[PDB]
Amino acid sequence: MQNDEGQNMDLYIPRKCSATNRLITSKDHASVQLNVGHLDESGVYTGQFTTYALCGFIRAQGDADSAMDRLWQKKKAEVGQQ
Amino acid sequence: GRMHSRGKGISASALPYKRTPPSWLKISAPDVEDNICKFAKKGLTPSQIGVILRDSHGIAQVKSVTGSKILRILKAHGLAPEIPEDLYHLIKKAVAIRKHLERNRKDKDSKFRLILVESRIHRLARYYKKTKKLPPVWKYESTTASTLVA
Amino acid sequence: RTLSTKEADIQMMLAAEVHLGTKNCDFQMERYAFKRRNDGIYIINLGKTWEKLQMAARVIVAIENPQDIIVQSARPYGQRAVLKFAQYTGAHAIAGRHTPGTFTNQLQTSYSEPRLLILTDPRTDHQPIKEAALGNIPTIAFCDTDSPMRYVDIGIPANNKGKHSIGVLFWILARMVLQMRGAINQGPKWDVMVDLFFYREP
Amino acid sequence: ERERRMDFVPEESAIKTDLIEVDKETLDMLSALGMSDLPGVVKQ
Amino acid sequence: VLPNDVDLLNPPAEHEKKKHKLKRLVQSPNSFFMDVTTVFSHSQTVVVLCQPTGGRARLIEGCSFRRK
Amino acid sequence: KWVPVTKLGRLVKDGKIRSLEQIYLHSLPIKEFQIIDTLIGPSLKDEVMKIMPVQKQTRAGQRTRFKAFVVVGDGNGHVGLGVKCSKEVATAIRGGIILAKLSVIPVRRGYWGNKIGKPHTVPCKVTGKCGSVTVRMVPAPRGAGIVAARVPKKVLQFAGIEDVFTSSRGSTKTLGNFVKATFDCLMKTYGFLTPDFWKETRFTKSPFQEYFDILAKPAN
Amino acid sequence: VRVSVLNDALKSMYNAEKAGKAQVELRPSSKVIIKFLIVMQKHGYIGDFQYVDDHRVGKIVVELNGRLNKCGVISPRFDVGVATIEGWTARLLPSRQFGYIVLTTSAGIMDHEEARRKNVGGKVLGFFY
Amino acid sequence: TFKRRNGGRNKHGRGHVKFIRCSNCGKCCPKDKAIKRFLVRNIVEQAAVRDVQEACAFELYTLPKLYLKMQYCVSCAIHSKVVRVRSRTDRRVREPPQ
RNA sequence: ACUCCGCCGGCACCUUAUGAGAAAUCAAAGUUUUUGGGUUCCGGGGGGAGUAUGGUCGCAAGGCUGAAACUUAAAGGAAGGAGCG
Ligand SMILES: [K+]
Ligand SMILES: [K+]
Ligand SMILES: [K+]
Ligand SMILES: [K+]
Ligand SMILES: [Mg+2]
Ligand SMILES: [Mg+2]
Ligand SMILES: [Mg+2]
Ligand SMILES: [Mg+2]
Ligand SMILES: [Mg+2]
Ligand SMILES: [Mg+2]
Ligand SMILES: [Mg+2]
Ligand SMILES: [Mg+2]
Ligand SMILES: [Mg+2]
Ligand SMILES: [Zn+2]
Repeated sequence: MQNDEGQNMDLYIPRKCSATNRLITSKDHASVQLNVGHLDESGVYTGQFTTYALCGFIRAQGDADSAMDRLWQKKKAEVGQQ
Repeated sequence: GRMHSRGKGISASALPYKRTPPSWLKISAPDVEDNICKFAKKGLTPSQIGVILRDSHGIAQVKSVTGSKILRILKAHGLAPEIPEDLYHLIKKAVAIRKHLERNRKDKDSKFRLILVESRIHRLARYYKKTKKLPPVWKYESTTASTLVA
Repeated sequence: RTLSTKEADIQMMLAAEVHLGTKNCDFQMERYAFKRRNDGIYIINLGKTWEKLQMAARVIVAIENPQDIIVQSARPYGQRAVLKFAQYTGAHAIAGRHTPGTFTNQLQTSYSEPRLLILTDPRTDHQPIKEAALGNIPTIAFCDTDSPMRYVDIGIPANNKGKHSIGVLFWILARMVLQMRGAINQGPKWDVMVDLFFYREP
Repeated sequence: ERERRMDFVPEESAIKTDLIEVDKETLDMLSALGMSDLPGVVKQ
Repeated sequence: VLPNDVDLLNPPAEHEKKKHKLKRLVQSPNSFFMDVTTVFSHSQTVVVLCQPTGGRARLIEGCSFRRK
Repeated sequence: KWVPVTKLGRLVKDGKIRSLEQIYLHSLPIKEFQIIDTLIGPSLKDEVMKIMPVQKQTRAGQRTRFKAFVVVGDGNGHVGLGVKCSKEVATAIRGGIILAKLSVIPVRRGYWGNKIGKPHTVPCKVTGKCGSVTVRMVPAPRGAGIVAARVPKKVLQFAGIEDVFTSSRGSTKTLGNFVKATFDCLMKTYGFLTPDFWKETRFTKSPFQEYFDILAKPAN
Repeated sequence: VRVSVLNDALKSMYNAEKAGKAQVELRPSSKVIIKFLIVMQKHGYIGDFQYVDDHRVGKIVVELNGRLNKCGVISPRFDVGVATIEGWTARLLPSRQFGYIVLTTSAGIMDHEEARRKNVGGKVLGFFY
Repeated sequence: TFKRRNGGRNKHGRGHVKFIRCSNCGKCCPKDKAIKRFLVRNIVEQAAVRDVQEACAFELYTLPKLYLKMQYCVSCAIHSKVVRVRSRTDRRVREPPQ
């Protein structure tokens, strides 16, 4: 990754699945990146969102729905959303 | 699974996490050991002594009340049988099969099971000799086995 | 007394039998089922159904261009709701049969590259769900108790069979999307009538 | 022919908010949500 | 329940209830004692207060038993 | 000329996207070979690996088709493999070159020991399988060279690998599975989660979300 | 019969990790398993694990964090002097930059990098990376 | 190449099954492999019910039925068209036809 | 006796791949070049050949054990979407 001097030696840093922590390769066309919008006191989209990336492995297993539900039940409690 | 079959059963007792006696159990350790000696003198074995205590006296585990297993209590009073209970029952079964087999020469199923029972006797007898629970020269003899048991 | 936005929707969903599930429950849908009655029918937890509707709406409003959203239904009962859902939310409705190669064959006229995909039943819309997994297309789907969850990112636990259930679900979802845009006033009411989403037999 | 469906809207909605018939299991499902005081919900 | 929708250390008290006595996080017997003179729920002996069976001993309708 | 039919084709045609790594980051399919010619076009270099005739029995005789294996790569971490069957040798080669470009992958490179100079070998032990053929790649010290047969060696050179140890098991004489198995382990170089990838992911907007307005407007 | 409780523990974790589970139960427990986990925990390959007392052998629930590629035993437990550690790493580990071989030495259970620092040999238990 | 998961018969958890004799040719065949059909039809064919019913000597009488259980070997079942060769996909369908 | 929920054990079946495989196919034939839970038997191109010989068992039929000379370039296995092809 980093040379002995410090320069980066990677073409890019692949994303990691938000549920399984697996790397998402360039040909994983079953992987999806999702955005959940943030609301205000009134309940109107404010232009802010939280991003979630899922690998094809977990989506093929059918566990994406439950994984997304748990990841959102925790994140919303941290950013004030509810 | 089973030693001498393909059975894979798991049924067994499940001891509770509480090793102490219940608050409703009032009998003391000296009283329990008095009954254990009383039953042993009547011919009962350690297995069927604990069953009576559980079913008729509310003593789930003797070790919880007395701190020692039933066989250890009997040995301390010189009431432990010369041949261990489990080995005794295997010999009794082998005697029964042989007695049945003498009148039924064509019962090849029994002849097969007799081999399994006697091989089970020799594996257990070997263990008891190593732990010195049997006389060093003790040996199982089909001819004289029926005199030992029963 | 006044009913909150959630109690009103749940009251509306009860009247449409949105909570009545199938006699079989998929193992990945058990988390949404509440209880099974002696009849053998599963009862969907409408409290969680409303929460997933909100989560789905948050994903929809985050799409800058609504034309990138595609909502479709294979069964006739939902062919009317999807058309009305796309009318008010600005999405692109595809009622009827899905043409294979729509999301993969770049040379056919019907080729599309949606950013989001909405479906009425994973079991009947298996083709677009299967084909969306070749183009990094996330999918939202209304899932019954016996629905397969393969390649479904957000599954809304509801009864996607009855004509009233399908119409109400899209009516509520369309309202939530608009309310989150500020286009309409908050609350459980909407000037549009729900009956415009129900199936109109010949 | 859009009027055949669009303009066709009866004076009374097919979804009656009042007099909602529910089962014993459904009532217990609403109790868990704290919504056992809904007006329409009534046992069969 | 899915593996990730459950906590192995704090399972619901109803789930452990229906699990096999040996497969619970901590083994626990399903038997118990009761008054009527204590009697084991799965007694193998004839007390006629209880009749041994393949499982719990069949109690008599007449007398009333209190679990302890 | 080129009239893009995909969103990526338009952005690359417009110039918003200027690197393949921006596409790889979001795992987007590339369906137009003109995209590859616009980003790493001048640095690419194709090479026909083999021409393989295949035959189908028919009532009149045997229909012979030609199967061309083509490998492309800039020698700096990008390699592609394409196979096409066609009735003419020239037609198969031209289509195989197109397929090779469409499958170009990023190849991660690492250091055997000390991180001195540019990366020269694979970062970890990686294996690829196709049919019965398994190709293994072990990191090698600088100057060791590519210790591999001709088919893997050609692919590794186009990927920019300088020094690696290789071993094979199975029917390597099946060139199709040999080259594909080699290409299979090269794409796994970015799948293995090393400790240096443990840092939490910082997501960025996809090209379709960043340039929605440009994509919303029809192109004429 | 159960021959190597360590193999069952590491095999269970490896299968659970590949399936993307967050937790996994190991039964039976042993002080060798606990010390093997601690080596993995110190290098940030597992999260928090908890030992449950059941009055028989105990059980362990291990929290997984998705960083563990593979973990396995080496059976039989060959002797490894300090001079032969280099050969074992060249065989079992992905590269010369990450991955640990766990040894049981007279100084305790430790990874091969710590064994070189203390210049102590022993026997191979397993590996992980 | 293994053609069927059941090996062409219906035997699980047992060693030996006694054979039956084909109703057509008498070939020995294991009972679990033989094609069995239970035929129930009127003892009088439909082409003669009217004549026999007109000649009945009783005001009321139900014509009995003919119960016959037929057990065929594989060769006779195929030759007699009791069963037909099916495609690889259709071989797995075990439900009786319409 | 029947109905509903569940636990342990058994003969199986159905769907599916995140797995494996040359594939057929397999919920084990999976957890294998990211190769190591324990243990027994057993194979090393096709023939000659389960033959000759020696030994051993059997009343016999034969069983068990079991070669070489020589010969040969095959014998053999599976057979835009989908398949390693
Ligand atoms: K038992
Ligand atoms: K048959
Ligand atoms: K069962
Ligand atoms: K074609
Ligand atoms: Mg067992
Ligand atoms: Mg044995
Ligand atoms: Mg054949
Ligand atoms: Mg059986
Ligand atoms: Mg047989
Ligand atoms: Mg199957
Ligand atoms: Mg091996
Ligand atoms: Mg040979
Ligand atoms: Mg094609
Ligand atoms: Zn016949």
